[PDB]
Parts: sequence; structure tokens; C-alpha cells
Amino acid sequence: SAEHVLTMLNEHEVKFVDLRFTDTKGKEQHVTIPAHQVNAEFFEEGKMFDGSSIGGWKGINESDMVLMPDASTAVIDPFFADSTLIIRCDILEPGTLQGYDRDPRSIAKRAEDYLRATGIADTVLFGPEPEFFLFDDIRFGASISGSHVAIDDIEGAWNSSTKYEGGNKGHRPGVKGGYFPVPPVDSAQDIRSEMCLVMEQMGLVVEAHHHEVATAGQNEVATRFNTMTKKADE
Amino acid sequence: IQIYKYVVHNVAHRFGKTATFMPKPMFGDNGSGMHCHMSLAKNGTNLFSGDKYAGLSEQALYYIGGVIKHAKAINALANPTTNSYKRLVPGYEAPVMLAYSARNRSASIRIPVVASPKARRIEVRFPDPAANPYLCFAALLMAGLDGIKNKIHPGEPMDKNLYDLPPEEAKEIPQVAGSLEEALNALDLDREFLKAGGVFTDEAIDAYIALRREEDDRVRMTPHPVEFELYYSV
Ligand SMILES: Nc1ncnc2c1ncn2[C@@H]1O[C@H](COP(=O)(O)OP(=O)(O)O)[C@@H](O)[C@H]1O
Ligand SMILES: [Mn+2]
Ligand SMILES: [Mn+2]
Repeated sequence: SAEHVLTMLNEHEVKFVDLRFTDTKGKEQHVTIPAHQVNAEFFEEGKMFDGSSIGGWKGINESDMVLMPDASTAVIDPFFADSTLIIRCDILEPGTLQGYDRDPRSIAKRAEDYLRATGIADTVLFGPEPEFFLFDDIRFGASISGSHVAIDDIEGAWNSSTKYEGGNKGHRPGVKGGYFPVPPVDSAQDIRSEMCLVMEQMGLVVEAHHHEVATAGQNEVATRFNTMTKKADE
Repeated sequence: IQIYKYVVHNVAHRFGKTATFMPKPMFGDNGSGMHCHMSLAKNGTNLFSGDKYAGLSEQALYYIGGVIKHAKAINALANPTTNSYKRLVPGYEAPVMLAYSARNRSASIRIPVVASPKARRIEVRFPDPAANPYLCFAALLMAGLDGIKNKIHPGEPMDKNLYDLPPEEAKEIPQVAGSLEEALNALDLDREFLKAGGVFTDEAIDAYIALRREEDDRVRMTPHPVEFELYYSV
């Protein structure tokens, strides 16, 4: 519903609309337009943008493409300072308005279509469990004379010997010893929950959260499955 | 040995270094051992060469039997420090299995394979450089002699493998003491072979044991850095 969107704009006194999409590598991208640029046209014909700018997309001759807002994805950004509404978009070929061969979201939609077409089933269910790390300092580089990477976190077992300004309080998860020691060994309870609350404010449904195995901040937020394309969005 | 240590210590000092004969200064790399090659002789002939195993005399075998019978007590002199036992740990090349062989370097007693019968001898591998020359060598002898006087047969040579796999019959064959206290206690109980000939007196033995128990206590009573890693967050 494009009308639901126009009411969310007034209800939250939205000043901007953040148009989002994903590139081939999987990285979410965005561009912003003032809320006042959202009209009837916007939904039926989308907005134009340069294709040649994204890696692995259009080359030298056929740069221009279409950003098609998917009104079902509207959700408020919980971090931006000024009220802004996020709207995920698909990348369509201009004129034909088909769905770019290289647009990963279009590809995923095509795959859900083909599922229904073969008649094998009518919906696919995906429940991915992404894990991640939370650090304090990450440094790296590479040049002709060398290269390096340095990781640092207050939980890192290696910091058992580190001198700290206000003293080393030393309750850290040892190597492979992160699976569930209660705080203070686990330093990320408050943060894992904020992530949960915020994820839900954004439409996700959280099932659980916990510290993972590795020292130095491995963590996990488990979310409820959903239909394939909606889950990738999630 | 005393001169040897003196030269090592002082040449090192003169070169701007510092030398140590401690048996295991570092966890994770080789310790320092002091293998002892031994053989007996009379009127210029080597009493250890013969037709038995690997070119040995039956006298050599009784000697070996003696060393094996009194190993734990010899340990109190040949491995007189708590540190000594950080070298003698279930490792692959750890000279801890009380057995002989000309190949199996799991065996604390190697039989050098040499051509000239004039050079036939045994190599007791578990001693470390912290050992008192005098007392260590003496205890090795007395154990050997008691092995002879009482025709203590060695049993058969171990040519299989060390402490790990084996692990078949739980591989509980003879082994050297696993701690200084254990070795001191063995020396306490198994002192007869040393008192033979009035070589070692009870007073001497008891005094030695008392000196080392005081050392053993410092280590047993002082918290170890690793204990913090293991139990601070208990
Ligand atoms: N068809 C399905 N029915 C029920 N749950 C499903 C289905 N398909 C996927 N799931 C997903 O199983 C995942 C959750 O549980 P989790 O405790 O993280 O398991 P694990 O111990 O394997 O990491 C969620 O992503 C859940 O929604
Ligand atoms: Mn997990
Ligand atoms: Mn040797």
C-alpha cells in the first residue's frame, strides 16, 4: 500500500525517505530524498539513477536504471537524527520496468516465482542464523612494505594482562569459552537486547540472544524465519 | 660437571648472556636434560659387552634392572627440583617409561648401538642438569649394583611406542616419579640400596629430603599465574 506509506509520513512527521537496495556483493546501499518528493508518480514509475556506479552492473553505454520503491517495506530508521522512512527498492530496467538481471532482489523474487510455477510448493521458508563479532578496535592495512591486522576488544582473552586506566577488572571469556558465562564475563547483555528491541521495531521477530563461543565478543541474535525474499530483507 | 657449569655460567656472563641449567624454563618447547651414559670395567675390559641383547653382558642387564627398580628414588637426586617434573610429563619424547631399548626413544634407558664392544654401555635418559653430580651419579651406581648383587632381571625390551597410543592396556608399565614429593617419598622408603656399604647414611638422606621439601613447599603453597586464568572467574 502506497497509501499506508503516505499516512506513515504524516504520523511520524517524516522529513526524509531513505531508498535502499543491495549490490551484487550483498551490501545494502542507499540514497535519500526529502519526504516532499514522494508523490503518486514515485510509486508507479520510481526514480532514476546511474547504474554504472555500482560494481558489476551496467557498463560504458547503458548507465541509467530505475529504483522502484516497494511500499510493503516501509519502516522508520531508528538511528538517523531527523525522522526518516526507509523504503527498500528493486532495480528495474527502464521502460520495460522488468527487473534487472543483476539485481539480487529481483533474482530472489524470480526464484520464488519459479517455485510457485513448477507447482512444487507455493512458499519457501528461510531461517538463517547469522553470528557476528563486537570489537572495540580494528586496525589493518597493506602497502608495498608490509601489511597487518590488529583486533582488540575488552573481552579478548589476551587482555588478561593489559594495563587499564581504571584498573583491569578482568572477567573475560577465555578462548572458545564464550558459551554463556553470565555477566560480567559476558559484557554484551545490554547491547544484545537493544539490538533485539530495535530489530523488532523494524519488523523482525526475535527468538533469542546470547553470547557465542569465541572470546572477544562473538554474539548472536536469533530471529524468526520468514518467506525467502522477506527474510533476505530481514 | 661442576667445572662445566662454571665455564658455561661465566663465559655466558662475559658474553653478556646468562645461562641456566634449569630443566624446564619454558612451557611449549624443549626442556634441558642430562642423559647419563654408564658402563663398568675391570682390568681394562668392558664388563658391559656380551652376547645378550644389543651387545650387552648379563651384568649390564642386572644393572638396568637395578636402575629400573629404584628409579623413583634416583629421581630425588637426578631430578631434584619441582621444575624437573615439568620436563618429565606425558609427552612423546618424554624419557619417562621405565624400560630399555636400542631404538624406542620413549624408553628412559637407551642402548647405544655401537660397533666396538669396548664402547658398549647404557644411557639413562631422565636425569636433568639440576641434579647434584655426586649424589645423582652415586645413586645411579648403587641402584645398578643392587641390581647385580640381586640379579634383578630387566624383563624384555620395549620396542613398541611411548605414552600415547600405546594407551591400550592403559599402558601402566613402570614410570619415573611424577612429582618431586613422590620422588622424595620413594627415596625415603627405598633407601636401603643407598645405605649399602655405608655410602649414604640415614641422616644424610633425611637432611637432603628436608632441604628439598622446603623447596617443594614454596611451589606448592604459592599461587600460580595459571590458576588465575583457570579459576579467577570461578
Ligand atoms: N519451517 C519452519 N518451521 C519452524 N521453524 C523454522 C522453519 N524454517 C526455519 N525455521 C527457523 O529455526 C531457527 C531458530 O532457532 P535456533 O535456536 O537459532 O537453532 P540452532 O540451535 O540450530 O542455531 C529460526 O530461524 C526459526 O524460525
Ligand atoms: Mn550460533
Ligand atoms: Mn643422549
